[PDB]
Amino acid sequence: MTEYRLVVVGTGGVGKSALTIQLIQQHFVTEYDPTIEDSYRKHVSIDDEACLLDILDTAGQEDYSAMRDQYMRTGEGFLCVYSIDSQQSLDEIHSFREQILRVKDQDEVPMILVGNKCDLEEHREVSTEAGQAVAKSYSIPFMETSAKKRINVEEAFYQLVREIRKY
Ligand SMILES: Nc1nc2c(ncn2[C@@H]2O[C@H](COP(=O)(O)OP(=O)(O)NP(=O)(O)O)[C@@H](O)[C@H]2O)c(=O)[nH]1
Ligand SMILES: [Mg+2]
Ligand code: NA
Repeated sequence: MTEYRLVVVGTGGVGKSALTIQLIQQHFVTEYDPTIEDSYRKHVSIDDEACLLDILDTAGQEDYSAMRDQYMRTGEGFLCVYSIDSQQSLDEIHSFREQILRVKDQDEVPMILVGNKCDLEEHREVSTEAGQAVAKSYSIPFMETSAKKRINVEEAFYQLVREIRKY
């Protein structure tokens, strides 16, 4: 069957790991256990095609940027995650994209922009519009997600597989 290697990137604390564990294990990680690097494997069916997903969960903290560089290099597509309560997490997305394109040595790489923590409406400071504006500037799909409420979790990983399929 077809294997897809998906990498989750974005700054520290935005919910990378929680989104991964929702996808893999259908439960919400309430603790913040910061990642250096973890990987997971799941067999799924996407558009009635047999798939194997390899998910690389990477460190968002800046002190680990070089380890992240190395682990990213086997990725085929990327989830670029910010959180809607943090404009700084969105502003850092530009640098994550840049790092992705440099490590893959390509002008375009399958990737989707993910504004996580959308259940935190009381804390929102990035509008859906503002997220959609960043994705539009890079010609990539956009989705708001919630690891806590299970909103668009499967959707975001599966759409990334569809981005990889057309690459
Ligand atoms: N309210 C809410 N909290 C979330 C959501 N996703 C993750 N969190 C919370 O945010 C914290 C950080 O989550 P985590 O997935 O560890 O962040 P990360 O992006 O992997 N951090 P790192 O880059 O350091 O490994 C955790 O307490 C977690 O419960 C969400 O969708 N909504
Ligand atoms: Mg993590
Ligand atoms: Na730990």
